[PDB]
Amino acid sequence: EHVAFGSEDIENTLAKMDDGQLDGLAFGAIQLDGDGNILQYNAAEGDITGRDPKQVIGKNFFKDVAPCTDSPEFYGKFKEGVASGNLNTMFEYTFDYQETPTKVKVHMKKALSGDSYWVFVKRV
Ligand SMILES: *C(=O)/C=C/c1ccc(O)cc1
Repeated sequence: EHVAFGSEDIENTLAKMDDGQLDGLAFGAIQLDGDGNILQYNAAEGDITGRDPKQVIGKNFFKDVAPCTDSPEFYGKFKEGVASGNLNTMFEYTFDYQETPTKVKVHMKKALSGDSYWVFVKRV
């Protein structure tokens, strides 16, 4: 899939993408509900993090999969952007739960329709 990380219209291009098309992206992509439960999780993300994309869908990202993100700097921004019903934040972060510490760039952005949220990830 020909989509760049950070692109201005990313929520339109990825809108309603199926799991197979999401696996074609150059960067990691996760879709969460407003509680943080994982709806979609692509192959590029699994290659970065080690998680198995099939097994994590349905788990809670903040409570279960990614406790290192349960902090004001990641989860706090997520829950505030959900609450305003609007979210568009980009920041670097380190993933270090049961893995070699890996620094990434994270982009969280509200998905176009409904009440869903994207978490995009690439290495830095
Ligand atoms: C910290 O616990 C980070 C964990 C993590 C980040 C991103 C993922 O896709 C999976 C786990």
